[PDB]
Amino acid sequence: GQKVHPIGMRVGIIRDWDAKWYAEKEYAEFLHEDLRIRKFIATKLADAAVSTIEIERAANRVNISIHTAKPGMVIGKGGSEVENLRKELNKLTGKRVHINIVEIKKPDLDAKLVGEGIARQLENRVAFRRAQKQAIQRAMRAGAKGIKTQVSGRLNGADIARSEGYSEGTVPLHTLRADIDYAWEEADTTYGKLGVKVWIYRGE
Amino acid sequence: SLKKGPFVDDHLMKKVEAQQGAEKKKVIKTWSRRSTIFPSFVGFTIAVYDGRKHVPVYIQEDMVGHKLGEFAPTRTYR
Amino acid sequence: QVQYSGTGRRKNAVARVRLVPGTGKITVNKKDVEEYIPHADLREVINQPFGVTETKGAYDVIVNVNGGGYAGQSGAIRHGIARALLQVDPDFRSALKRAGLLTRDARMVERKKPGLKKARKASQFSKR
Amino acid sequence: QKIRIRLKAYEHRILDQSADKIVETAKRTGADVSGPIPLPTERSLYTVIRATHKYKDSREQFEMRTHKRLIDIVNPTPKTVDALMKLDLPSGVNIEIKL
Amino acid sequence: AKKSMIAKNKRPAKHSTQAYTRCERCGRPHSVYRKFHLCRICFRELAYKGQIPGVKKASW
Amino acid sequence: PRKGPVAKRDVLPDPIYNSKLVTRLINRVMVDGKRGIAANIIYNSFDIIKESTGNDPLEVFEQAMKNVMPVLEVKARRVGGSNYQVPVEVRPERRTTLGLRWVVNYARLRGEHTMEERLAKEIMDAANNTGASVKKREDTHKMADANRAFAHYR
RNA sequence: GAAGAACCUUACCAGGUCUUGACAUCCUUUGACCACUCUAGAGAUAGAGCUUUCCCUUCGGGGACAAAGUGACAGGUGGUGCAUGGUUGUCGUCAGCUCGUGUCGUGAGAUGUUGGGUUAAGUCCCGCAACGAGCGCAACCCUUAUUGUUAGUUGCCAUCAUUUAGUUGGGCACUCUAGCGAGACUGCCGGUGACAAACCGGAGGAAGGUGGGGAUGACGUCAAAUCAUCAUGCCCCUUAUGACCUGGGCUACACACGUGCUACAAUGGGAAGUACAACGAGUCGCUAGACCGCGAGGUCAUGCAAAUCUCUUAAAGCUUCUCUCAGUUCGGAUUGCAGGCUGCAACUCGCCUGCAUGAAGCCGGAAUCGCUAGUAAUCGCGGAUCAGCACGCCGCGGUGAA
Ligand SMILES: [Zn+2]
Repeated sequence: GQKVHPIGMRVGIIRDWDAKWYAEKEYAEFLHEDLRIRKFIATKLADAAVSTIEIERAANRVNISIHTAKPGMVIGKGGSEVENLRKELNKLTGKRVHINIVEIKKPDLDAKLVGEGIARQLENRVAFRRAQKQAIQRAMRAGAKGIKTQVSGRLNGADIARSEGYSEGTVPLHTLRADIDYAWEEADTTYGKLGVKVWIYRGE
Repeated sequence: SLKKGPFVDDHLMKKVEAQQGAEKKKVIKTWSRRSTIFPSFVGFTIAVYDGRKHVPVYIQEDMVGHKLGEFAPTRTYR
Repeated sequence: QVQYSGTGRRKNAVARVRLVPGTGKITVNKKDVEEYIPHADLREVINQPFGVTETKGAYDVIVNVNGGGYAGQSGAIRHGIARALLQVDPDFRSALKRAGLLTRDARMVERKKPGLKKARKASQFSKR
Repeated sequence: QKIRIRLKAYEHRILDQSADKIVETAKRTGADVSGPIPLPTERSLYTVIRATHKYKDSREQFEMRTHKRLIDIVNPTPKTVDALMKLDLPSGVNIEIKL
Repeated sequence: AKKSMIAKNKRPAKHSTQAYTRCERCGRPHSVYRKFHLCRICFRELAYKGQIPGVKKASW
Repeated sequence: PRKGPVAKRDVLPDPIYNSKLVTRLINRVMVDGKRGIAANIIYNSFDIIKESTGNDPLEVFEQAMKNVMPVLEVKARRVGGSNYQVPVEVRPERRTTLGLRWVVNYARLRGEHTMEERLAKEIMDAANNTGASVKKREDTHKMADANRAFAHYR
């Protein structure tokens, strides 16, 4: 109970938020509307698996977007699913939604689907060591300078937790011109919960 | 308060307005914690309910500046 | 007409000095040497650089400063004489500097940390 | 001269780059621009503890910075008024217009 | 007994001095920010999520 | 402290008396920086000296520096835990510290029913061989070479 | 934690109750739903009436839910931080903790990481059987101490006039604000020191040897604490533990202890005048001017989306008499009265003024702790949760020891 969440250190220095906003005269409404966006496309994320979700505002229109990892999973064939999700969202939005869907180039840059996939093999009965090692090896075969893991729970179908998961390369944590990424997931087969504190590093 | 309008609860007032010039009754079960007294209330005996068990009290003429709940506390102190 | 311009910044109070050749006075908020100030308007405090340059002088001062108490914005008086002698005499500047007279105090109110009472005053460690 | 607008947002660089864009469009059709006035940037305070059940002393605070810009225009023309009534881009930054 | 007090405050009040507010995703009655309509600790955490507009860390 | 030595911050003289140690006497009674009450009634007390058995305040301040002057000092420097000390040679820094602390904290001990007549009689005592602060110099002369029974194995 | 207990907030008792229930899925009547008042009631409620009115149609149905009754139930601040995730304390800002090639020992293992002087520091130099590579540390990040240029309003007073005011003639002159820069980095010099680090002294400089301060806490150490933020497997119920109302109470006092405030006095008071900022808050929220009050305040009515205007011209000093040494012009404890304001209402259970008794306290015993400088010690301003409710909190400024 001693570390500082690193994504809160680098925010407001080199990175930017999910908001090009000056929230005046309607604050909690857009707040717990963005939260409704989060709770409503939460069921849309099991197969589509976007990473970054950006919001902008037009004159009287809502201009948001999604950055997915897989192109055809939500754009469909001739715009079938996109218009349907616009219609589903417009009842929660109450304003003209106008979106765009961007395919990531070189699509293994994400740290979100890394956590989602390691939670997938952890919820599909794989032991703890070689899953983490094959995760860091397949990240190295793509190319990344450092990947750390601090796993806990009721590990490998047994009793009281550990704090393990091992690494590769040099990794600047305490520097500030670093651009490091972090994620925490919830993951469980049946024994309580086994979270994953994952880490990557790409190099400036 | 009282001089910028007496604070007496209206439907309990309507319970005691029904028997203004009538005989002094024995029991009126109520809650009796919010309404104060202005002197046209003399003579009654209204069951003051503390919160657990109601205890009645009769009414003289001297009661001019307080409520009914100032005599049945919430203590049971012994 | 002849007048001077000397600014001074101590204890969060800028002090523009409209120095004019006179006999040695002050119109601070257009008020004289004790129309604004109590008895703590001391000689070596205020009139220090007159003993090294323009001895004994002096010239009459016009100034408008607020910020600090009586002893705080009086500390801004020395910067006015410093910048005035900076304007006037280049050769006495070394006698000023070797006597100091220009080293601005970089001190403000100290940052007061949470978890404690004050900037440094920790709470009473009531152990037992 | 009967034209003035305000520019208010969080940061500084997007505000004054958009201010230079609209100053460009203003003094293009005419002349006589005033200053892109920096406003002294009102600041907020918050004070939030770190833990849930105990440990009040572990503070972790947050604040807000809100830069503001005022723009006046001297000796206008109908063309700069048309530029300021049909162009409010960028949309990520909000402005406060008058005349 | 928590789900009664979530739907409790969405009523119009019985009289004027019962208009107390709380968070919306959670239900903390103490230390809610009326300019946020969020509680204490969810402001810190969702601020670390990088989703609240504005707010940065503070050092001076 | 533990690492090494440290500075001492010598005081500036007065722009009225033109004497440094008078400022050192000023800066030991003054509570909360209240120069307005305490220092001015010290001025009043030395002018009481000037009006009764005195001519100039600087000379009688030097006369007080005579008759209060700590000539020696001890400091408890244990080795094995026991009461171990020796009459050390006093620094004129720490001489002024001890003597003016005697004067000021005996003006605390005096406590007369006028807020400057306690100061007036205090400096009439400390300037003219009387008062228990001069007798504190006497008692400082006393324990000088009286704890010497355990101060000759040095 | 509880950043505001008069009900609610609220867990805990007394009374009045209900059971696909307020909540979660759907059918069904297919209704437009709610809108509108009366009787009694502590209400939860028991009992009535009005219009309420298809809100798309290739006239089919589904787009509206009060509603009706139902199923699988929903649900639970009931345990489980010693099954959990997460989050936070802890040494502690502590500098420690590792790896590859070469080499030693039969082997577990060792050498880098040891010996001298250097720094706040595993930072650096010289000797090293070790040659090289890391996380930490420093470091870039913010604030702020100095200045240049750029920008002048709602701010500033250079050239002068009017002034109750800097009104508008005047521009950003000084100032100020914020934009890019320059800046303090052993940057240069003398000596010590092997010529090595480093040290002692200078010059310039506003800032000299990382300027002051913040953000940033490695491996781990401690079954530390959190199921009362939320998720959460396991054991329990679901005509009740789930849900709705009225009064209470978490504010009671036979005692002990931790914390904050006030004097215990001739460094304290009263009459008089006279001063000096910063951070902010602000359009059902802050009040210009005037009136009337011992007063809490009320009244007419103006401004204010902010560099304009409201809190908002801060206090201890400065100069006179004073109580002139007392339970006292030290001090104000509890009590009767005039009230004032918030609220649906201030006995339980808000705060404040004034009038009237003038309590105790007459400098604190072991044992303690804060702190090495615009800091201790001391005096004022604003803000939060908030209709009202600070000796607490979080900042800001004023005087300023050893
Ligand atoms: Zn919350």
